[PDB]
Amino acid sequence: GVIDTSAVESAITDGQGDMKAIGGYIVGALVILAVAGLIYSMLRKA
Amino acid sequence: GVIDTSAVESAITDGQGDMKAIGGYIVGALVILAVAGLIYSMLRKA
Amino acid sequence: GVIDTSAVESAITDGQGDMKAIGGYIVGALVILAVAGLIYSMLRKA
Amino acid sequence: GVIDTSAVESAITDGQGDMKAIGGYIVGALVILAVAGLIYSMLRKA
Amino acid sequence: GVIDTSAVESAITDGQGDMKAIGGYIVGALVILAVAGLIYSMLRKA
Amino acid sequence: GVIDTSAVESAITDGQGDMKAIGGYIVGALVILAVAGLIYSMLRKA
Amino acid sequence: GVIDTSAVESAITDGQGDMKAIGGYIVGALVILAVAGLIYSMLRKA
Amino acid sequence: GVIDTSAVESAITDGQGDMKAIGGYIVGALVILAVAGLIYSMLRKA
Amino acid sequence: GVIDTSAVESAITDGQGDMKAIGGYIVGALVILAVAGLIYSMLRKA
Amino acid sequence: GVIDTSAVESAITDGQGDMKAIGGYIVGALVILAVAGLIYSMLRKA
Amino acid sequence: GVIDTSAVESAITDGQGDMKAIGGYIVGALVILAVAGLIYSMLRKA
Amino acid sequence: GVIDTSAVESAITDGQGDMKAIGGYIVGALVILAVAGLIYSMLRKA
Amino acid sequence: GVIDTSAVESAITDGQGDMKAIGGYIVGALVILAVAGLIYSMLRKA
Amino acid sequence: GVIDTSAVESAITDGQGDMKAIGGYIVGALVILAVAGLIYSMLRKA
Amino acid sequence: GVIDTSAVESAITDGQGDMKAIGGYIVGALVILAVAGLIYSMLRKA
Amino acid sequence: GVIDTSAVESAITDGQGDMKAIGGYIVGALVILAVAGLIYSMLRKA
Amino acid sequence: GVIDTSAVESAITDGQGDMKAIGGYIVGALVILAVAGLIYSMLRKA
Amino acid sequence: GVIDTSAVESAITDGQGDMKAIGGYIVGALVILAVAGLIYSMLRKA
Amino acid sequence: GVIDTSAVESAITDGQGDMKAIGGYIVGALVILAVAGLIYSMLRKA
Amino acid sequence: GVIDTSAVESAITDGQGDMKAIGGYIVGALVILAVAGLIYSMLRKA
Amino acid sequence: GVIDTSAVESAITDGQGDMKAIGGYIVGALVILAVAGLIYSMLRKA
Amino acid sequence: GVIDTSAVESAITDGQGDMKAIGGYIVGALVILAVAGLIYSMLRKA
Amino acid sequence: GVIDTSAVESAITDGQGDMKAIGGYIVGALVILAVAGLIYSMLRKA
Amino acid sequence: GVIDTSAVESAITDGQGDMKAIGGYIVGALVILAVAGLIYSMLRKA
Amino acid sequence: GVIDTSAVESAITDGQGDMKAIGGYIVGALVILAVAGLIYSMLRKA
Amino acid sequence: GVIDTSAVESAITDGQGDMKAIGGYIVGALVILAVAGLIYSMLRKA
Amino acid sequence: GVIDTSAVESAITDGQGDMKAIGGYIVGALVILAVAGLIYSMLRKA
Amino acid sequence: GVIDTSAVESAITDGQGDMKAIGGYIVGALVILAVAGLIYSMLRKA
Amino acid sequence: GVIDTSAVESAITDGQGDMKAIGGYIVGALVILAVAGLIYSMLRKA
Amino acid sequence: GVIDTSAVESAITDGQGDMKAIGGYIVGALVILAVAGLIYSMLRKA
Amino acid sequence: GVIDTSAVESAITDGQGDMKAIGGYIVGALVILAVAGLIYSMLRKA
Amino acid sequence: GVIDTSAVESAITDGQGDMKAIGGYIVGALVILAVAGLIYSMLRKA
Amino acid sequence: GVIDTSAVESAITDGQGDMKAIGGYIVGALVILAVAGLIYSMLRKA
Amino acid sequence: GVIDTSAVESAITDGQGDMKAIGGYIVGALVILAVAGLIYSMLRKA
Amino acid sequence: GVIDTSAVESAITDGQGDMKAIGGYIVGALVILAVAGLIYSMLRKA
Repeated sequence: GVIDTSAVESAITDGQGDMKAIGGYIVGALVILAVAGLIYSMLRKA
Repeated sequence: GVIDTSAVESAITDGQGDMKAIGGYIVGALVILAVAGLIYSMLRKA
Repeated sequence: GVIDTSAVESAITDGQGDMKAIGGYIVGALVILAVAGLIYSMLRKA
Repeated sequence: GVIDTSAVESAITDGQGDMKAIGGYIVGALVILAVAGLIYSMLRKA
Repeated sequence: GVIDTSAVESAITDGQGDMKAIGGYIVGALVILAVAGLIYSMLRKA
Repeated sequence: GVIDTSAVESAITDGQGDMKAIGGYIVGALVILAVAGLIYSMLRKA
Repeated sequence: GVIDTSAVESAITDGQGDMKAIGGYIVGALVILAVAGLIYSMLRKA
Repeated sequence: GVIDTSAVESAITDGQGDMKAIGGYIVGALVILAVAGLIYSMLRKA
Repeated sequence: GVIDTSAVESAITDGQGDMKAIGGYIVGALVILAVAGLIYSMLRKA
Repeated sequence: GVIDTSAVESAITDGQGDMKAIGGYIVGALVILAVAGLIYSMLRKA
Repeated sequence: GVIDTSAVESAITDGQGDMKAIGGYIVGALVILAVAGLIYSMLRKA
Repeated sequence: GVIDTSAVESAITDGQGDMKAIGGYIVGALVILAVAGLIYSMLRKA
Repeated sequence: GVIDTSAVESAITDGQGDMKAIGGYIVGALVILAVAGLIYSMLRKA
Repeated sequence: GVIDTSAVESAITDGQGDMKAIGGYIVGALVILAVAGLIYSMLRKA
Repeated sequence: GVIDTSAVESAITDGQGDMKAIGGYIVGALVILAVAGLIYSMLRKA
Repeated sequence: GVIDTSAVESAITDGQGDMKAIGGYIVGALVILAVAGLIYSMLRKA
Repeated sequence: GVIDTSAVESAITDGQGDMKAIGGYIVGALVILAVAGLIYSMLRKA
Repeated sequence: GVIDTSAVESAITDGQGDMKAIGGYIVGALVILAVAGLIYSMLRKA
Repeated sequence: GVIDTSAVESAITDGQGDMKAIGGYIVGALVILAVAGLIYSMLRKA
Repeated sequence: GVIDTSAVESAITDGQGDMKAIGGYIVGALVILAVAGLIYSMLRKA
Repeated sequence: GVIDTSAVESAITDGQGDMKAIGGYIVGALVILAVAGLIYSMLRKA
Repeated sequence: GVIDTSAVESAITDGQGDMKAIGGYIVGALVILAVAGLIYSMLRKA
Repeated sequence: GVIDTSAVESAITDGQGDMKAIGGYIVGALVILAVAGLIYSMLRKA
Repeated sequence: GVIDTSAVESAITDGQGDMKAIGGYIVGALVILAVAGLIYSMLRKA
Repeated sequence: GVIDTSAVESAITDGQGDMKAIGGYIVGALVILAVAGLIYSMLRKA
Repeated sequence: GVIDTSAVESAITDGQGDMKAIGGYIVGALVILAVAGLIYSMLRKA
Repeated sequence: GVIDTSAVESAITDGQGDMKAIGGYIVGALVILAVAGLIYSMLRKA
Repeated sequence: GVIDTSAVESAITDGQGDMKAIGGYIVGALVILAVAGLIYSMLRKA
Repeated sequence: GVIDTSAVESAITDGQGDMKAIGGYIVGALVILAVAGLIYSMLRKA
Repeated sequence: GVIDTSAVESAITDGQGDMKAIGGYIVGALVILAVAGLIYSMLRKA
Repeated sequence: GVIDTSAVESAITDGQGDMKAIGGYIVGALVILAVAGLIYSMLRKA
Repeated sequence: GVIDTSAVESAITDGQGDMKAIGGYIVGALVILAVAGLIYSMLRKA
Repeated sequence: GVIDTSAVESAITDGQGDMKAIGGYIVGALVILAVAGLIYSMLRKA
Repeated sequence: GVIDTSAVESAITDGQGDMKAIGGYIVGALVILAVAGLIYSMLRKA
Repeated sequence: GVIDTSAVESAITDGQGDMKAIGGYIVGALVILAVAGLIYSMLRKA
């Protein structure tokens, strides 16, 4: 019921927190990747 | 009987309340996820 | 006997009343659930 | 949840670390390539 | 992660090694070519 | 990688070998040409 | 009869109390589960 | 009843404890996986 | 419960161990591939 | 788990073996190609 | 794996065979060309 | 592969055939040219 | 039964409403993505 | 018995009515979903 | 006794009649359900 | 349902926002690339 | 979402920075090349 | 990104170094050529 | 039993009917998609 | 007892009959589905 | 008493007979079911 | 079932409609692209 | 569906707009290039 | 889209700017060359 | 019990029979698909 | 009592026998299935 | 079971039929494409 | 299945139609290009 | 498909239009060039 | 009564003992399963 | 109870044994698959 | 359990057998492809 | 399994057959192309 | 597969046909060019 | 293909037409030149 469903809101809140964080750090890797492929393209090219 | 069945309406009401709330916050996480995968796609891509 | 069995009809009547009512409100929750899972699917997806 | 999502940050961190490193060394090869093609161009030319 | 990404550095290292080597030997050919065209130019000329 | 890149050295080696050889024989023709034009010049002249 | 049926109200009261409590703590586990599956999804994904 | 329902809280507590722990270690594997696929992507790529 | 959840930690531990190992050896292949494509590029090129 | 993950190491090992081998023989073709284009260049030229 | 990778060696072998052959016959044409341009040069000249 | 590379030999063969032929007929023109310039030189001269 | 099944129609109606809406906004992102990749292609190209 | 079993037919009838109706409206959502994923695919693609 | 047991046959007969009838109409609903889930699957899918 | 689907609109909105932004900055790089290749072409050329 | 997409702007910014820089230094080589071919032209010429 | 792009500057630097050097030595040959044609002109002339 | 199972045949029949129909119309979209990607390929290409 | 148990055999017989029949017609739908997804795959693909 | 209890053995015997028989034929249906679900799985799948 | 499957036809119809439309407008861009690359080729060329 | 597919038309429209614009400005550069090479040709020539 | 495509116009603008500038300065060299060959012609001549 | 469990063996036997058969024919389609994609690749390619 | 409970052991024994047998043959089907899906995967793939 | 599995063979048969057919017609397009790119190459070239 | 696969033939037919048409008109441009480069060659030449 | 492929004809038409036009104006320059070299030849000569 | 209820505690104690034990060993299997699916995922993947 | 729960340990033990074994052999297939896709990639590539 | 899990080993064995075989024959095609693209490259080239 | 995997060998066999055939005929075109460019070179030249 | 690969032979056949034809007509132009340059040489000369 | 290759013949035809025409008019100039140099020779001479 109602109140208990307030706590649902809470844990779901943390959960959303984490998700956006980790999803964040993966993005870190992707950036390093993406960018390393930009350098690889620089060699290919020139 | 009838009246008692009015209270059934009531608790079922709270219950529906919670459900839509929590289902809500999970959606919070999913959004952070979804979106972090959009960034991951941004690296993959570029 | 007969008449008494008319009242049986009556209480069974209320009883059917309640049942369909509560069964109703549970459906309320289920809808909120169902629907929150539709949003969760929206994140999973996109 | 929250804290666990701090560690997500951490491994994603190493991951980004590696990525930028390897992406680095590939760039090493590309440079040697690129440059060897510059010499090949020097012969073609002259 | 981190360490594994140290080995990435290593193989990428050899890879750069080879590249600059082969790119080297191709240059050998190019030189012989280039130079044989210098002789051809010597006949054309004189 | 490294070793494989030793063989690169090898084939590039033969390749340089050929190049300087053929470039050689073309020079043979050029010499005969060059020289036949020297005779043509001898007639023009005298 | 009536009064005795007041105590029925009472024990049923505690009973409802417990139920909502335990049902609570199970939810604790489920959250840890749910959430650990969210991390597992994070690896699968990225 | 009430008290007994306090212990429900307790075991459900441990249970939540474990869940988040194991869910944890699975995440360990997933990370190693995820990350090994990042290296595989590094080869594919370069 | 708690303790049992310590063992969860343990097997999940081995599991993470393996994962990072195999993910490793696949990387071995990828490197040989990647690198063989670097040689193929060397021929294409020169 | 652990041991099984030792065998992962093993097959991944063979796999890396093959890869570097085949990638090798393709290089054979590329060399013949590359080199035949060097002769074609010799005609174009002279 | 290993053995299968022996056959890779084999087909790559034929492939290298062909390549050097065809690259050969093209060279035939180039020679006829090259040489016909040497005659054209003989007319231009004299 | 091998056999297919026998046909490469064949078409390259015709190709060389043509080349030497046409290169031939151009030489025809060049001769008429060359020679007409020899007559022009005869007038200039005398 | 029948009437209750009219309300099913109703909530399913809203549900369809939302779905098409959100599915909409995701499309917004996709467009921005798609289009940003069109610009990336413009650089690659020119 | 028989007649009463005629009414069984009747309520089961409404019930089938509802079912096909609601099942209907859910389909509404699914269509909006399905279709929104078709647009998402349109962005991914182009 | 015997005859009375003939009537047992009779009412049991009607009873079987009803049963198969109602069981019938429930099947009606189930079909509408089943089938609505087939459409839901059609959206999920496409 | 409906309202919740208004928020879907909202997050999808931000999401589209980001996408077009990042897709933007990648374009920044591409421009610098594109343009650096225009200079490289200027040297090649002259 | 929005903010995260501000950081996208940032890394894409550095990325553009690098690109224009490296693209720069390649231009350095090209200039030395270009110019060395201008000297080669000076000899050819005179 | 930025720093990595500092190293781009560096290798591009060496590269420019080499280029201007080799382009240099070719000029050496060209000078010897040019000049030998000046002597050839001296004979033609006188 | 038997007969009732004849009707099973019937509804399953319609069901198969629908399925092949809808599956049909989805194919309609896919064709328009597929084909629009063929045009996109036509631009990419030319 | 025995004989009555012969009739058990009989109704169970019809029952098996129906089951295999209906299970049949559902298969009809599944085939139409399956197959429509094969066409959808044909568009996706081409 | 004893003998009468021999007949108990007898009827219980038939009874066991029937039971295993009917239980048999139900199994017939279950098999047809089970198996029809295997086909349904075949469509789902493919 | 049947009729419902007529509507499947309908929405799938719109869906095909859209698809061919959007796929259309993307083609618009591609044409502008394609064509702008034709102009770029005109400069490269002349 | 249909309408949504009208907006597809719209964004694809802008997209085509941009494309033809940028493709335009690149053409600007190409013209300046092309033309600067015409001047370079003027020096070479005269 | 549209606006973003205004910036495309802008960078393409600078790009055209540079191009015409550099193409300019190369022309400077060409003029000095051209002209130095005019002096060389003056000596040859007189 | 035992014997009845012999028949279990039997039906399970047929069942395995079918499965491998159908799984077979699906493979038929897949082959035609697979192969048609090989032709599509042949066009893409050449 | 005791002895009778020895026979319990016996029938339970057969029962276990059957179970493991049938469970066996189902596994037969599953294998054929599993494996047919492996072939389907082979087509999908290649 | 067995027979039913004969029909599996049958539908899978048609399915394979279609697949190879459609896969066919796509090949038609690819050929027209492929070939139109051969003409485009003819213009590029000459 | 079969028939549906006849329509596959049909759309694939149109598709091939278009392809060869457009591929056609691109060829139109290429011809105008090709030919304009023939005129450019006429000026270069004379 | 067909009609859409009529528009392909149309844009390809304009495209051919432009091409022949621009290719035209370049020819304008070439003529002025060609001709200015004819005057330069007039001075050289006389 | 009381004491007897102490023994209830005792057997319930053993019972809890067993339960946690067996539940344990099942977990053993699940781990082997889980983990074997992790390897299967390793092949799928790589 | 306790002891019986020792045997639970035992069968669960075998069960874990099997699981890890079979999960093993499936891995065998996956390896052959994985690896055959590595060869397919070798052809695609070269 | 154990033994049954020996047979798991067996079928998984065949399965691995097939996989490596088919994966084999696909490689056959890929080789023919790969190689036909090598010839196509031979024409492109020469 | 094994045998089925013999047929895999078979279809893969045909597939390899086709591939080498078509790859063949494309080579036909390439030869005609290649060779027509040899004639174009003959005109350019002479 | 095999037969389909006979048609590959066929279209590749036409394709080779065209190629040699067009390559032909281009040669027509080249001849007119070549020859017009022979006349230009006649004026230059005399 | 074939027919399309008839049109290749056609445009190549016009192209040859033009070429011989323009090559013609250039010859006009050359004649005027040639001849004006004949007059210049007349003055030199006398």
